[PDB]
Amino acid sequence: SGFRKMAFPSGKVEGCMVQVTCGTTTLNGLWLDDVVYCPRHVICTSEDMLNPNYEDLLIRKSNHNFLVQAGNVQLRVIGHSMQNCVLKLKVDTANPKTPKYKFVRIQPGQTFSVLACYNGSPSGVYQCAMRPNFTIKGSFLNGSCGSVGFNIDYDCVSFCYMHHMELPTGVHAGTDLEGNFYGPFVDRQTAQAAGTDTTITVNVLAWLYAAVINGDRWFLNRFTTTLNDFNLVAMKYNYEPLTQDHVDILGPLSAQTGIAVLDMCASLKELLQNGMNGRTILGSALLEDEFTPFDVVRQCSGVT
Amino acid sequence: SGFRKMAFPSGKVEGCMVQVTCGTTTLNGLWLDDVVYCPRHVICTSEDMLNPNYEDLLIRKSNHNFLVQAGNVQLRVIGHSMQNCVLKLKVDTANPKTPKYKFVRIQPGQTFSVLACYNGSPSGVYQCAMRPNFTIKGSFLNGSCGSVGFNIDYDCVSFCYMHHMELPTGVHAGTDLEGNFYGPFVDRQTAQAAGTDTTITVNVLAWLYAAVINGDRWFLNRFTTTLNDFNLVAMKYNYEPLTQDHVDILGPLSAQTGIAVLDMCASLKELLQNGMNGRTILGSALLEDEFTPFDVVRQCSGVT
Ligand SMILES: *CC(=O)Nc1cccc(C(=O)N2CCSCC2)c1
Ligand SMILES: *CC(=O)Nc1cccc(C(=O)N2CCSCC2)c1
Repeated sequence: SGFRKMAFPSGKVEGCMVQVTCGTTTLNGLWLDDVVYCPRHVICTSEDMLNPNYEDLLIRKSNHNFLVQAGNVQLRVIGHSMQNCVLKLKVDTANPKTPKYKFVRIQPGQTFSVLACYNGSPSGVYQCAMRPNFTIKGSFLNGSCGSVGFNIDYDCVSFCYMHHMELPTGVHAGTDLEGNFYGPFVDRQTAQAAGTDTTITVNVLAWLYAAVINGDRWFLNRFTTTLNDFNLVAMKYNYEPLTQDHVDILGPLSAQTGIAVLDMCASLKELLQNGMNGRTILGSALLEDEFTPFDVVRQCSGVT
Repeated sequence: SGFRKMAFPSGKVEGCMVQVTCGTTTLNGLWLDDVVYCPRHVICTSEDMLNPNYEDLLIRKSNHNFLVQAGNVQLRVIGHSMQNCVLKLKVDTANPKTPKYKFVRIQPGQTFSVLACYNGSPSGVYQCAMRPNFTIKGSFLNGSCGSVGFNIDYDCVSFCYMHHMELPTGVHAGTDLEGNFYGPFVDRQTAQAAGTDTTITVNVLAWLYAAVINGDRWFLNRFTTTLNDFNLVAMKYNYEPLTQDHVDILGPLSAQTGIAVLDMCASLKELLQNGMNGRTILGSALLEDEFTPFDVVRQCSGVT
């Protein structure tokens, strides 16, 4: 029993983190096989970042200008290229700790673990969600970019995020490992405002199911609703619209608890309309939305 | 910027987890040097757990009755002993992945990372605190006991917790790695009620400092208080008494923010008396108490 905001064990990713230095800029890189992936803004001075021309800046850079250090050992860079907003540094040594891995581009509402790193050294691990506005709410100080987000399926690490920037509102933007930003953000020190940070409804419902499984039941009510009725209330409260696809995804939790998805929607509707009245659910005073239905099943069933 | 409930990177501990089987009971063990540590209730049937005599049960057990499996390779058990509520299984092979480590007995209010494991396989990592009632609020299913809690100082893992039991209220009890339970709990399936789960005041204040550092400032007020005045309010709200030792520990955060500890106490007092009025602090609707002052400095300064 109990339900925690749980990250994947980070060891497989720890074994991939390196330091990348270009001139006076140092950040983190991801070493998989004989390639090191890092944000392309490693080539920028803070001055460059106001309006960088990355292709032009890269012309001034040779293989020997990219210093890659794995622990306290230097890797030899034998090639470099820019793919979207990442650099790929070819090194002469395959990472001996390379796990089975994939690159995945996640959808908003999907959760992942971040291994926060500084100078290629792991500092901490925490669980994030891709927000509906394609930001994440992370914990990233100076030196953290190139820190990665990932999911693990048994022995395969799916990398989904590399950290690039902090918006002036202190929320975070980054890329997949093909170097494509999530959302409309660019690797430039300019005006970039996030859109509405809406609540991930399907995740809230998953977490209400988790609450019921773990004995938090006070919010279960006598009501049901319809997708369209629920969605009117969702709209009012800046919750994402619930689709039949979301209902289908919650089916296993519905089955386990015997609470129809639309009944849990009606419970959520009343919580939105009535508030918590100073009560808590799984130790939270707000409705948690950074657990996916898959997360709730995993943690409630004990997958490794 | 940003502030997250962050665990230590778990790789060093992942390399220590093994499966221990005695008859039909399987749980987790910690392999350091040539010793495997595990809960002594590995020798019990669920029936035994009603009123176990561990010394008597252990007489029926030989080295060859303890099956220890590290990945898919079996370790040879050449010795076993009971120390308090843990078994120490001597194996013929030193764990080649043994990190620098210590065993520490933590005090209530101290935080640590848990690597939740099943059959010696890591499932997840999360951050906990030793509650003032010597419970932890974990996420532990059947098969999770022998999962460990730890802090990391650079390259040294300090192990502070091994999971043993779930109280009927779904909170968790366990031992240090010398096998001594935190608090009054025993490894028996009997009536064990937890005491008052009081709020760790010094940790709340640390987290208010973290909030100010990260731009959440709405709760800063025009007031100050005294330790004795604050403590009257703390008592009313089931908060731990604040001592001058706690004030001294918050000095660096006081210095960084320029907010006197007693001024932040006065802010906390008003939050206790007035509530949040539907506002949030660092994405929480309640006052978070599972960050230590050391945690806030670490995460706000980016230690690896
Ligand atoms: C991605 C990231 O962290 N960018 C960055 C921005 C400014 C400065 C640096 C940098 O090189 N350092 C090393 C010295 S201490 C500050 C971080 C990186
Ligand atoms: C420490 C712990 O998890 N204890 C425990 C209690 C009951 C049963 C087991 C056990 O052996 N298994 C393996 C089969 S599936 C249930 C967990 C362990």
